Amino acid sequence: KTPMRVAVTGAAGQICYSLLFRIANGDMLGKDQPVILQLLEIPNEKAQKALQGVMMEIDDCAFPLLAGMTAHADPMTAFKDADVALLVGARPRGPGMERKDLLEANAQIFTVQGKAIDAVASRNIKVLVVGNPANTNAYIAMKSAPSLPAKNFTAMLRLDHNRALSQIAAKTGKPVSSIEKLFVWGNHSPTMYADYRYAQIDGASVKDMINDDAWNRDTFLPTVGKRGAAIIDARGVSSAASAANAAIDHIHDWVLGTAGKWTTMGIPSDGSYGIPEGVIFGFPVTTENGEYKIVQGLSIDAFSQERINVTLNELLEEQNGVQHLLG
Amino acid sequence: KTPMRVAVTGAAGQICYSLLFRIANGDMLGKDQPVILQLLEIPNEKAQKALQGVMMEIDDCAFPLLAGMTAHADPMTAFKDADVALLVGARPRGPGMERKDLLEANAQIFTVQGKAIDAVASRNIKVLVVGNPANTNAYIAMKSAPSLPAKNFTAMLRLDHNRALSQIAAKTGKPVSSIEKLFVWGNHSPTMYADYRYAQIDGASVKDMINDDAWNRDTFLPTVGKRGAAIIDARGVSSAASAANAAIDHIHDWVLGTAGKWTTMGIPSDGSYGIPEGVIFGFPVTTENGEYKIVQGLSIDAFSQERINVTLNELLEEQNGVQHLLG
Ligand SMILES: NC(=O)c1ccc[n+]([C@@H]2O[C@H](COP(=O)([O-])OP(=O)(O)OC[C@H]3O[C@@H](n4cnc5c(N)ncnc54)[C@H](O)[C@@H]3O)[C@@H](O)[C@H]2O)c1
Ligand SMILES: NC(=O)c1ccc[n+]([C@@H]2O[C@H](COP(=O)([O-])OP(=O)(O)OC[C@H]3O[C@@H](n4cnc5c(N)ncnc54)[C@H](O)[C@@H]3O)[C@@H](O)[C@H]2O)c1
Ligand SMILES: O=C([O-])CC(=O)C(=O)O
Ligand SMILES: O=C([O-])CC(=O)C(=O)O
Repeated sequence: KTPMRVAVTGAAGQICYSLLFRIANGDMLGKDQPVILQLLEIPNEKAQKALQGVMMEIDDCAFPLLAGMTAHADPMTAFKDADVALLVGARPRGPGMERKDLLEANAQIFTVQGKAIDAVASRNIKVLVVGNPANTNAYIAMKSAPSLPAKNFTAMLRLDHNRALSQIAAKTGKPVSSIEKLFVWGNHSPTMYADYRYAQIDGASVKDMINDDAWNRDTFLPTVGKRGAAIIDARGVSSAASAANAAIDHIHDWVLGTAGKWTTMGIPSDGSYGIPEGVIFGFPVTTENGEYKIVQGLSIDAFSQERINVTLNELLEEQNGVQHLLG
Repeated sequence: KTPMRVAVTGAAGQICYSLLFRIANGDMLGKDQPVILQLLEIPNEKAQKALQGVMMEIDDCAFPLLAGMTAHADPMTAFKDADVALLVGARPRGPGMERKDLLEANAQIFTVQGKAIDAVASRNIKVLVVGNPANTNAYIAMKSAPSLPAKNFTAMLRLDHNRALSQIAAKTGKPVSSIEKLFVWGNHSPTMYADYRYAQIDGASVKDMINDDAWNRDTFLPTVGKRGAAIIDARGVSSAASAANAAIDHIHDWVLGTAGKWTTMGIPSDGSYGIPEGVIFGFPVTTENGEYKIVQGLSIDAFSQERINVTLNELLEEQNGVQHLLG
């Protein structure tokens, strides 16, 4: 059938090296769906060269679903008629880079990329921001694309979700495949809040199996929250492969549906749970018909609104600092 | 169903970083087949640490097919009850390493690993050697495992096959998915011989479409033959991702079958095409019922036996140098 055009940023980087071959393999949009990859890297020769080699490798796999693949240096061309956009490329916080130097640098990447998507991408393109700071970058891009619907601008909280999903199965000794209703609120940061209060394994309450809140506050939350750094402790390098799986999961679920299951998505707030509007935020959502839907009525206890507080604040902080680039 | 136990070597390395997540995802043995990964790395702390991080990442993907995963430092334990073994780890030819220093180093890895598979693996384990020199390493291992059937010891020629598969679709402008009957003879080296004389696209003769033998001898063969190095020219690093796909393809096809299609496998010679017995060699094969079968009757013209000559000789050379380790 009609192949979709998938534009992916930072194509020559680590996440993409794991991400690109599974997209081409059909992991992200189904096995009966051909794809046209439109890759974007910075215009530097060493980046583009590397981007050339990666393309040579993708071909060397003989993927029957790959109906096309082009390399770009301009977002304006890489975003042309894109149905989906994975914004993985972002400016790393180098030596001397204060939090403010990061937000300012990345803001300028995302207003530009956001205006290009706004201009040439599909009128209902699904955007997903992986490059950090994910949530604030998805917001910038979203604000920079007034012709596109805000809800199409999401941020990946699915890595934190799959990591909380991993910790629980480990603790419960239960298959990770059977964990129902787990989710994550807020920012994709250690400040995130993995909420296990509603999760169930075989209908049984996960919270009640563990039957230990000290584990929750002291072990589950900090482990998930700092898992990324633990990967760097072991591997010496970031978590490319798992982040790339999360993005596959995010788009796959968003597009193909969760059939009732709850999942996590950094989406623009509609004011639910008291979260200010237009704030890209981790929310438990169910997907269907190509769209998400926030899970409502969840009881937010003292411990939770407190954690939801710290994560929203950090986000509000980041929004404040990138406002001046959104003139 | 009954999960198979997949032992994979060099787990903390590059090929594996791309390989492991697709095995767990079910790309290699089917989506209804759970797997138990049994990972092996050298006993060094930095290797094992890295191997720990990779395992943390595999969990962070919440793969429903992954019924288990353990890290090892001993082949004797990593090979326990293994149904399939991907021998990806091998000693790199470092500075000052003459061809002889390589074969001697790698020989000593494969006799040891070959005796351990021989001892604790399944009585009909499928072995596949990715670590270079692939063919000669698969031979060493095979010879070191007299209790197991020789035919179970293969070497990956599927990367050269998928690269020849890529070059042809590129030249013909035809989908790589439609190229029938292409194959590769000999050693996994630039000395390999991609044979397009029998390939067909929609029943049509590929050779006759190109209608240019100078392209064959001067462009197709050298490009495929030196594609690996071209990847290092562009990327700055080896071809991890595509090699990892090839291994998925090799095992997948070997196990699930090619349904009539021809593919390439470095297998122990039975004397077909005049190739000496027990010589791991690229041969066009069709798979079924869990086993391969050499394509017979292919006409071997002057140009071909000549190329088949250079590749067998190189292999015979490598065999000669590793004999003294096979006491
Ligand atoms: N979302 C998550 O859960 C999560 C998890 C881990 C890491 N990360 C983030 O993912 C991003 C990428 O990390 P990586 O390890 O893959 O990085 P990497 O350095 O290997 O790749 C980043 C790539 O993006 C490119 N790039 C830079 N500016 C670009 C631009 N203006 N336009 C197009 N491409 C651009 C770079 O040249 C680079 O190759 C980072 O911001 C990283 O911190 C996010
Ligand atoms: N078969 C092919 O078509 C093909 C293609 C490209 C590269 N290669 C080869 O693949 C092999 C691996 O390459 P890579 O880029 O993934 O390498 P890498 O260096 O990233 O990984 C090799 C890993 O194997 C481990 N190892 C070493 N000795 C081992 C042993 N004795 N037991 C268990 N593990 C051991 C190392 O610690 C290392 O982490 C190399 O020999 C390479 O040249 C083969
Ligand atoms: O996911 C990562 O690599 C980093 C991250 O957000 C964490 O540990 O909070
Ligand atoms: O596959 C590789 O990376 C190297 C190789 O065999 C080649 O170019 O011959």
